[PDB]
Amino acid sequence: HMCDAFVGTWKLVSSENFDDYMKEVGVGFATRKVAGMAKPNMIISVNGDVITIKSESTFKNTEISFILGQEFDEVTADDRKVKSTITLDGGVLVHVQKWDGKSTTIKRKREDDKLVVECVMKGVTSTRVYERA
Ligand SMILES: C=CCn1c(-c2cccc(Cl)c2)n[nH]c1=S
Repeated sequence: HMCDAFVGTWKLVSSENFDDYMKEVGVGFATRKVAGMAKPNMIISVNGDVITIKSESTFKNTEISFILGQEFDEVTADDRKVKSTITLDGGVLVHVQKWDGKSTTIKRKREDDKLVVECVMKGVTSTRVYERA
């Protein structure tokens, strides 16, 4: 019953500072342009201890399945090969990605009827807001 409030189908409705976040991560020009246009749907489901987060967009489709606290391999939409660990901290899903000596943290939380995604790379934050589809 952990992540019940996250489960569902969500559509991107707003994004702030995402180009600067992608720059800080190392995403190249063309990917930033095309990725920045996309309006993904995020589909979150839970089956036992396994959480699945799917992103479907015109840019890329991605899918991760994981158990909280248990590291896994992830291929990001920008084609990084990262080692990811996702935990629940005070009701917030906290997703750390490690690659090439770098790290980024993505937090996902419920706020009113929205699902808010905060992506941080060093001093740079981007906020992406999703509503139920
Ligand atoms: C998962 C975190 C942010 N995100 C992305 C994303 C993440 C990394 C690189 C790229 Cl190109 C896109 N697409 N939709 C969201 S929300």
